[PDB]
Amino acid sequence: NLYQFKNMIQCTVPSRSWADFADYGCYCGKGGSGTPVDDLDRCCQTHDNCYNEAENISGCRPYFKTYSYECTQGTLTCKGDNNACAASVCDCDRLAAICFAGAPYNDANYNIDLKARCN
Amino acid sequence: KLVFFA
Ligand SMILES: [Ca+2]
Repeated sequence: NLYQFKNMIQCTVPSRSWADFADYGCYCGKGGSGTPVDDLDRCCQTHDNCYNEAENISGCRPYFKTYSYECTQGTLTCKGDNNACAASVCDCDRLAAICFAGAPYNDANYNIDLKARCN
Repeated sequence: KLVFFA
C-alpha cells in the first residue's frame, strides 16, 4: 500500500524527505502520462506501468493492498507469505525504491505542470 | 511517493 511504499522510500533514500518523490516529473506522483523528463521520472514511469499491470489481477488494488516486506541493513525483501497481488505490488514498490536511490534529483523537475508538459 | 492516500 501507499504507506508501505513511502516507508520503502524513507528506508532507501534517508537523506531526503519522502515528499521530494511525491510530486516529481510526469510520473512520480499524481501524474501518469507523457515523456518522462529524466532518469528519476523513468523510475516512476516503470512503477506506474507496473501498478497498471498488477491491477489486472482480480481484487488487486496497488495503492491499498497491504503486503509483507522487510527493510533492514540496507536491503528490501518481499516476503514469502505474499499472495500474487501482494508479491507483484511489493516488487513494483521494491525496484522503484531501489531505482530512486541511484537516480539524480533535479530540483527543476519538482512539482511540474502536468497539463502543459505531460501530454 | 504519490500522496493520493485515500
Ligand atoms: Ca504516477
